[PDB]
Amino acid sequence: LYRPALEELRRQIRSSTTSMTSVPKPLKFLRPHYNKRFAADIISVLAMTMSGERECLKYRLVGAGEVAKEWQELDDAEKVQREPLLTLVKEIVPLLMEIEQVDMLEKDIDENAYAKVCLYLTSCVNYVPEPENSALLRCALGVFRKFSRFPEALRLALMLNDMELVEDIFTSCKDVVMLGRHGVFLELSEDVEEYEDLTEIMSNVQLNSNFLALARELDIMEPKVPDDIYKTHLENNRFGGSGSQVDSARMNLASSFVNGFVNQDKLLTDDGNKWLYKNKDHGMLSAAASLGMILLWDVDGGLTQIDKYLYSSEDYIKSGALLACGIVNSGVRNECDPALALLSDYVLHNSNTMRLGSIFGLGLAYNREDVLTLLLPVMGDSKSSMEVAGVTALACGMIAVGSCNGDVTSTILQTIMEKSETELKDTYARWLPLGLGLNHLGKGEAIEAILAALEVVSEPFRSFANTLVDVCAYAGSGNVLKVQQLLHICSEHFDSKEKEEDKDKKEKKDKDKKEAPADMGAHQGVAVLGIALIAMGEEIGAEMALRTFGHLLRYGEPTLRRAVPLALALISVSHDADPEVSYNSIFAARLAAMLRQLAQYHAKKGTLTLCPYHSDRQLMSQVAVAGLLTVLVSFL
Amino acid sequence: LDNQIQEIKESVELPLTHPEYYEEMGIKPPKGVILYGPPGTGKTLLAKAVANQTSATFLRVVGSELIQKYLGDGPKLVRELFRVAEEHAPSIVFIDEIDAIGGEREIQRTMLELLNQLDGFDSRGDVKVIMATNRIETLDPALIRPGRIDRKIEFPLPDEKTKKRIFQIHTSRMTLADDVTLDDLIMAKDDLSGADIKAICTEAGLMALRER
Repeated sequence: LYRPALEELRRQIRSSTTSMTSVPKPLKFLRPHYNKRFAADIISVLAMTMSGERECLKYRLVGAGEVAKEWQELDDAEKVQREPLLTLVKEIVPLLMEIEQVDMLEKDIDENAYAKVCLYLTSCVNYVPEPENSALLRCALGVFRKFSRFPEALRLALMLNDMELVEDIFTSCKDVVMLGRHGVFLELSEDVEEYEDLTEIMSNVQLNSNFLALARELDIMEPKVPDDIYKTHLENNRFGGSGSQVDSARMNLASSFVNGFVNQDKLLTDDGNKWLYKNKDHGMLSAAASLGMILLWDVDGGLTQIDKYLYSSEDYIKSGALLACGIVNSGVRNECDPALALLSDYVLHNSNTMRLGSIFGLGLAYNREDVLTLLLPVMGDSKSSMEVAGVTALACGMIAVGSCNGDVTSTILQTIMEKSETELKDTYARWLPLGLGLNHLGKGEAIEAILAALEVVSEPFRSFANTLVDVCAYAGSGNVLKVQQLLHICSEHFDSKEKEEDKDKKEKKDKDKKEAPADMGAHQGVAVLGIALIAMGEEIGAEMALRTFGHLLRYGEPTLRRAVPLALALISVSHDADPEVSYNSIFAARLAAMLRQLAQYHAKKGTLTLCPYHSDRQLMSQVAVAGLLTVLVSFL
Repeated sequence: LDNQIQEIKESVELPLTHPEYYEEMGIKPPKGVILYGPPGTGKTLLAKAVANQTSATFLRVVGSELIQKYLGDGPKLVRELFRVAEEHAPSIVFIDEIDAIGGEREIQRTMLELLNQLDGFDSRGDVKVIMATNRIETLDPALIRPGRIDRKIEFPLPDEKTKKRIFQIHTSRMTLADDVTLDDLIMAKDDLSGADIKAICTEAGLMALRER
């Protein structure tokens, strides 16, 4: 008669001593019926481990309604218990999580939001695979759409890259009237896609004229620049001494680094003349663009300061002047026509260098199709200069970063066919996969790594392109199979796919930096020591990172001794000048002096901060790259 | 106490408070003071150094064990603290528990080297050094004439009020019987910086925790 009582006793003893599968059977056959200590005993821990092992055995065995009813019963029971410490992470692996969160989130906001979204977002990007993080983003868009604290939903816009989220947060943030602060980090948080989609839907309505008035340009820098000049007061002894030990036509290049990247004071900017005349061609580009780097504000002043260098008697003064016009702004787009108009030399005239500075500057200013149709004769020209396809692939890539799961269109297919057209100047095969992987950015479920793994299987040039697509195609998730695959392929004889493919470590595990320090420095492949050396410089630089810079700082090759002050300056932007004095003790070549001054003045998942150095990983070449080394936009 | 803390505060914390009397009055005491007290160990001395930690960079160095724990390193760590103190000119250097004199022949040459480096024969006023010990009689007079030229203060017997308040706070949640008095405890102990009565309250609270 009362056989559910015998089933309750049987599951009570089998659950009492030990079992793995026989425990939940009397409950799924029992249909349980009929704040206390007994209820916490048989419900809390016995139903927590019981329903947990039932959801695990049924979740891993088959893939019904009984597990849904029991799972919702445990959900409500643990909502009565009000201790969501282990219950949430236990009920994660059994959408069910959608109705779980929208069913649980009624009164408590900061507990489930801060705690659950904190440890479950960090553990969701660390351990949980990707297809569940989309449910985290949509259901978090729901429960955070019904709740306050919009900037966390703006983080959901950083991870979602959706066009409706910015509209709902602009009408909900428009109703709830800081302002300039959320506009500044609003533009900082948004990528290349949703600000042009934002500028087209807000080109339609704009709802106050203040959405393109405020959030299109001039207002991520209108609060900063005057306040940065007001609240800060820099001394002149750095320009005097550190601005006086420059010589040998290379520390003067480091002085164009100074001029460009120290702009409160504008004394070194207007310290007489002949400073650009005594410099070299690539230093004429660096100094012509330096006055563009000193003018990240004052749009009206940029035209009247760079106008002297426009259409001058020298080719590099006007080409670097148009590069300056591209660096000074990113939403004016009024300097295009005088440089973008002609574009026609077809062999080697000025408009090719003006194509460097103007296509690269416009790439910094920018799915734009007209500029790409103008870029068709650019890649079709195939100039012997490397930076043509360099700033072309990087420009169209920065135009294509953050797209809807990427694309395999005839643009990158065209640059792949024309890439494999001629196998000369392998630097093309080194920087073209940069822009290729830039177009691969933004993917969530793209098969472009297998499409490329089928289409570019060839000599290690386009196989190096293939492993570059492998680098940009693994931004980061729970895919430890690529970590053991990383360890397996790490011992390849080819000494460049180790550099890039192993260099992806700083991008893959960029968040969980606890596992980033490894034994890569203890090997004999000094290039791997360079890999860890570059991978260190992405944090505040704790005593462990500087401890790695203690051993990495002392080396004999000019490539590593030159490469250590770069990441040493990126990792630290009063322990700054002490490693510099250590460099003065190591040296006292020219590259290490120019680069150590570059650190002296460099001291004082956004693609804009990830692209310029990953493209900068090919500095070990001629000074031709140094014309692009000074115009890096990743430096805040 | 503010009296003996304002002079060391303006002494070593000088270039961050009221910058119209260091160069306008023409004082320049770039030598600091030397602290000493029979309890020492940094209880009231650290209570005098806590005011520098308000708005400034602080450096805490207690004891001379890190110099006498190597074969032949010597004053190299002191030179590292002096070069990081040179690069940290707007900071406060606090040296406590100077009991190196109280093998042994190297202590006199690393202490004389500490005197030569602390004087700054080829350096101007850039950083201030604070000296602290338990007994002033064990220290040789070599560290007195070149070292102390500005001001020295004597510290009286320990204060049973502060130690009794610390023991009362640490024994507030604890369970003590009626036969456990405080005067014999605060009287039997001597030369403790407060972390030692905190240590006997940690091993006494854990020892009482062993019985649940």
